[PDB]
Amino acid sequence: TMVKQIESKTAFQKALKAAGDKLVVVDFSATWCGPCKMIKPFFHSLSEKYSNVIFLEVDVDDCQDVASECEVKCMPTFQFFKKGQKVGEFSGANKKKLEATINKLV
Ligand SMILES: *SCCS(=O)(=O)O
Ligand SMILES: *SCCS(=O)(=O)O
Repeated sequence: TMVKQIESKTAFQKALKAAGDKLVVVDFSATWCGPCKMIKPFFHSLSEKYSNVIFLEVDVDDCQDVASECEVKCMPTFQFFKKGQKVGEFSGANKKKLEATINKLV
């Protein structure tokens, strides 16, 4: 519910600017992706449990260009950002690790 959809390359660069010193979690997923749908409700629920963390969403079908530049091979892929810089990443619909990575990098 506190997740925002990134529908353009500019909205992506903007969100990372507007976050300040907060951690940014990006979910690179697609509408046809099986495991992506399995972990999606969990992602959204974490966003209303972490006021300190910015939760974002990229759709790789619309953003093939963006997905490629971020070296996304499979989905869901979660990438984590402090300031402008990437501070960590992992791939796969893993509920426990997603939470653990948020707790660690916050
Ligand atoms: S991330 C979306 C890329 S595009 O819709 O501007 O082509
Ligand atoms: S994941 C971000 C890719 S790029 O814009 O830094 O090249």
